[PDB]
Amino acid sequence: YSFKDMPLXR
Amino acid sequence: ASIAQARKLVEQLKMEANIDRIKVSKAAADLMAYCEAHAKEDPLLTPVPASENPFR
Amino acid sequence: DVQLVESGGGLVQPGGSRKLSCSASGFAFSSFGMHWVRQAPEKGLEWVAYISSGSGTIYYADTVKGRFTISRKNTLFLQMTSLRSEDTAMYYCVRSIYYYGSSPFDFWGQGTTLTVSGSDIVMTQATSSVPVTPGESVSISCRSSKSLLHSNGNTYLYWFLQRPGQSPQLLIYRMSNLASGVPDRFSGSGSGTAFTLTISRLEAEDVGVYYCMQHLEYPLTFGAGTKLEL
Amino acid sequence: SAEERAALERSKAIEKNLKEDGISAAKDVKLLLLGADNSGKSTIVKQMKITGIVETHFTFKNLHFRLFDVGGQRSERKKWIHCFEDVTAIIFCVDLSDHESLMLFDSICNNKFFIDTSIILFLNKKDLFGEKIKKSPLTICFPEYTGPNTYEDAAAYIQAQFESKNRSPNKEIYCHMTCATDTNNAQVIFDAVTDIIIANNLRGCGLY
Amino acid sequence: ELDQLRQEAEQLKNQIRDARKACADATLSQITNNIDPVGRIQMRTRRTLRGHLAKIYAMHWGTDSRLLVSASQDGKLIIWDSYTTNKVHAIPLRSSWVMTCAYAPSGNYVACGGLDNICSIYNLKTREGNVRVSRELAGHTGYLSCCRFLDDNQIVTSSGDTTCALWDIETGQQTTTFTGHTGDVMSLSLAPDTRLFVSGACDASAKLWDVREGMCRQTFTGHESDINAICFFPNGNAFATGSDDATCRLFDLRADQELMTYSHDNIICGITSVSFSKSGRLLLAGYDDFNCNVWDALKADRAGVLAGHDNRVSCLGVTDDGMAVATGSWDSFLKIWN
Amino acid sequence: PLFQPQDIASMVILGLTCLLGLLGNGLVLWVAGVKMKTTVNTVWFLHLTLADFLCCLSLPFSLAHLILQGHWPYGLFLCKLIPSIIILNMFASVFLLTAISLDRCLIVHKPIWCQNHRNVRTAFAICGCVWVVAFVMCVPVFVYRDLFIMDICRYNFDVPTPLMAITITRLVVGFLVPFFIMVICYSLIVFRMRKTNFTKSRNKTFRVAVAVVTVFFICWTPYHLVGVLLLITDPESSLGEAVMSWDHMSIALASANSCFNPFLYALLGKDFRKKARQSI
Repeated sequence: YSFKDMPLXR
Repeated sequence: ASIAQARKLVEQLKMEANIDRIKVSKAAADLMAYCEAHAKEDPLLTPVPASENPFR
Repeated sequence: DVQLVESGGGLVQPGGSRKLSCSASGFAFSSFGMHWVRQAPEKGLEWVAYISSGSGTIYYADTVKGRFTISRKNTLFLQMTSLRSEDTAMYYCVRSIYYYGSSPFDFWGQGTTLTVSGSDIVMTQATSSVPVTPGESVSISCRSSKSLLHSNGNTYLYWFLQRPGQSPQLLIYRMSNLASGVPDRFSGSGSGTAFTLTISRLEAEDVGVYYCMQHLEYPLTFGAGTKLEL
Repeated sequence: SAEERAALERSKAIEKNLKEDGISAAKDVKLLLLGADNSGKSTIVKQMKITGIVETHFTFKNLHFRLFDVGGQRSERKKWIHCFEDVTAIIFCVDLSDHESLMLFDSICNNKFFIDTSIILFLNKKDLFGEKIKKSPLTICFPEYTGPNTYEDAAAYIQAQFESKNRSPNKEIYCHMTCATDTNNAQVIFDAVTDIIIANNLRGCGLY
Repeated sequence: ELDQLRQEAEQLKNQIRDARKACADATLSQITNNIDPVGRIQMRTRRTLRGHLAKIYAMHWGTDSRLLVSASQDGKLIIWDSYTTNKVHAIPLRSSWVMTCAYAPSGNYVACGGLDNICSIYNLKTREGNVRVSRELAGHTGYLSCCRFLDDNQIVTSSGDTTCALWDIETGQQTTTFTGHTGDVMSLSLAPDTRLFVSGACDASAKLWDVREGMCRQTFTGHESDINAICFFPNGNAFATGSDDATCRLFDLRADQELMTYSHDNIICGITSVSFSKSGRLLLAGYDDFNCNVWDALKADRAGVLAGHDNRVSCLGVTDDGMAVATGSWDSFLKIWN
Repeated sequence: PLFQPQDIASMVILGLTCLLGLLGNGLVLWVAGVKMKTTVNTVWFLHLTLADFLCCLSLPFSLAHLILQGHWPYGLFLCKLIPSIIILNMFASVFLLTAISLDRCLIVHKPIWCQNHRNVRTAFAICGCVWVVAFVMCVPVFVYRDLFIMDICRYNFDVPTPLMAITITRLVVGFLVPFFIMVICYSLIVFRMRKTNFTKSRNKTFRVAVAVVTVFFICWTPYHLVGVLLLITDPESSLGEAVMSWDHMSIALASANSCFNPFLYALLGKDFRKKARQSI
């Protein structure tokens, strides 16, 4: 489910 | 009016045309000899070592 | 001309406080650093405190640190707290400006008398007194514990003369240069640790006590002095 | 490093003084006076109050103007004109009672050092120009004029000739007619200088 | 009678021209052709004095080869310490339009001048501590363009009103004035013996003067535009003048004629300043093309470029010992080259 | 497949914008810091291009993170520092854009005040102020970034209300206030320049204003749009999956403003253009 994995952006 | 200026110019040229002149060869030789004699004392045309250089 | 008159001394019981004020006139006080040199009633000189131009840097001697305070309207102050029996002396006001070719310690104040009821560069003057006849050449010698010649090539040995009953006057600065207003008969030299000053054609105006001072590092340690009595 | 530290602090203190003085002096606006002999420069510099160069400084509505009259330098202009390369505007004066000023205007407007600096043109002695027009046609000074003889058309013709000497599209010429008895000179200078400041700042930002 | 005077002047000019052309046994190039060239002179910037905020027009070295003074358009004359890039003095000016400066050989005085027609003398060793003007020399009509210190008292100034002047700072009066130039005089140099001096004017003619007698001896011509700089040879028997025709020329005092022309088809901008070296072998000239060229004096060959300035260089001068070269420019930065 | 097509599109666009922004920001910083001095009208460009250069330099970290899954095998302190640095430089860039717009409005509308009271020192002071504002805004990511799970730089959650608070404050302070101030300032500049004073400048000013506003909008709207879209409703729905899928492209577009800025801002003046041409 953790696809974006908290992108470095946000 | 301008006669005084003409007279002054004539007198100045007469005075300045009486200077003794030497051949250009002698003057060129003198300048070359002076440049050659003081070559060792000129730190611009030879790279000064960093020890002697105060701006290093 | 220049003048540094001052007042504020007197009799203080131990544990009290006082405030010595130095009044300066006749020169640009705002661009001149100010020092403070005292002298015991029988001993030699001793540095006390120093304030720079604009109150940027302040220094104190090891034996006075914390007790005193130096502050600068053309007036110099010396806040003084917890006076003890060892602080009795005559205090002088000294000006000094530092730049290339400058002459520090050039002028000295009249002075005020106050009565109370490890890393230092040690400078010693072995000859306590020298009897000399007028018209005869004399010499004064000074020593040091460290080399005073910095890397830039300037030695920092200063020579002063104290006439009997008068304020000290600058004679030679940086161990080789001659101060303005002093006759050319005076001359000085040295090498690293040993320094000497020579006088030729001595006259009655040369009678006094000569002091050897360094300026390489604070505190500014003075010498014991040499008395060139007649 | 005993007394070298005092040298360093002195150098830093005087450097700070230099920076503060430069910041304080950057506020003032600089103007350069020019014109023919007895063209009316003295009249306008004296109407605002306050042998070599003559400096006049006045403040008007929160602006510090600095006029540099240089009419007293009776030497070659080319060898000292570049000293005023940073002036905000060039105040040019022409006497309408007098041809000789056209060459000066052409030389000063197309100079390499003033390609981006505007020129404020003042025309003086309007009453004298009208009196001359009544006495004599304006064709004596300008033999190529072909038209009626009155104040308005002659003034417009002189304005057109003085403005046609411009060649750079990045500069503007502000013009005004003075009757030698009016106090509008300060207002005209203020209104021109504010626009010039706006244009200069916009061009510096690149938005222009 | 005017026609007779003009004819006499023309005859005298013809006679002097014939005499000068009769003594040209050979050119300087044919004599110094057999000597080895100087080579490549690659000089790198050593210091940079970032103190000024406007254009710089003057920079004169001290007699001790350590202190330098620069006059800028910010109305400030700040004495520099080249060894450590320390500012030692900052003298405000009454007239910010200054285009020349000088530093006294004794070091006690500094002179400056410009569009105010006044040569101001400043004292640096005042007992009060600050720097105050000691004398204000006035009497020129045209703008002052150059001033040099003969000694601690006298001073020679070249103005823009076709006159060179000799002053006495003690009395503030024109002791001797020199006339004969037709156009503005824009440069001046004093001989090493402080007995002769020359002036480069805007009428494309260089003249030699006498400080004592006060009369001209020789007149040198050959330039096509105004002369902007001048400097004696270290031997004192020659000088070089840089004009606005992008060329330098070398004049021999005893030969009384030009010797060499330092021209290059590439360069087109005018010359702002000239100066020799300690041995007189290298001639450094400051062009308006934002770069300083090094000219081998005896062979007229370029030896290197002292590029690095963002605007035109306005002044250049070597130290007395020759250990450094200072270049002042319009970009407010004076750089010490070596 | 391991590489979702949106993921590879994001990776390639991020690499291209990183290269272009690095080149442009390096050139601009070098020329404006060496060739010319720091005048009143150049410090804004200096700070904007510095923030954009920092963003472009930190972007390759995002490139490396989105490769396999983003296990972040770098350490702990970097996990608490790098996201903070990235957000700090990005919001410094946006606040500097707003400050530039405000300065242009002040220049156009108040000439006497700018002439008499505005200089380099005031510009540096206000730039320091906006830098401090960015740092204060980016404190929370610094204090909440850590290798919490570590078995993954999970944003610490000690939907939780801290997440709502941070996302709302970011959305407001980074989209509503700055964009509205920029639009108002440029509209006022155009309105004032509608007069006959700015005949030779109205067209260029209008073009520049429309260009900068539309570039900022197109670059920064999807960022906050997906930031608020993924927050609402259960992500089990198809909308949540869609917003998660497009978050990569959204952040890539948001980062692309870093390379877009120097061309639109630094390379506008004729003198700066000539200096750049000479330096190259």
